Amino acid sequence: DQVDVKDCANNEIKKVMVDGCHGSDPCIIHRGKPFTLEALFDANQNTKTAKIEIKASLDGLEIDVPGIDTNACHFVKCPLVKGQQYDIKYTWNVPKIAPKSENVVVTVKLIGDNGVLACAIATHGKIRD
Repeated sequence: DQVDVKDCANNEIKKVMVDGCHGSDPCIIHRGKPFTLEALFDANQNTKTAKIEIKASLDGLEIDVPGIDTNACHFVKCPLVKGQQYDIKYTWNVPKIAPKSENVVVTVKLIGDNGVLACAIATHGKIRD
């Protein structure tokens, strides 16, 4: 089902869903497991390379989540031309370092060559082991 998130870009993402959480409900990310999220977004600019960015917050300590795809053109058809929409199905390998944080916030961000192609911010979130 789709999850609850607010595109921090500019209405770019048309809707981001994950195969596990329900959205409004809380999400339990088990560090070490692959969390997949598909985000549709209308390329806000023409670029030959795009990158996805997922950052998880620890209700206090903000961290960055590596082990991801630093080039979403592998799932989307790059160059993403401004005015077309793309659907990226990416497997976000959760880091085994993620500490059981009572509340976590994941940020999905796409970046082409002119700025951030899109963006997403999840609220209700929780990490477990």
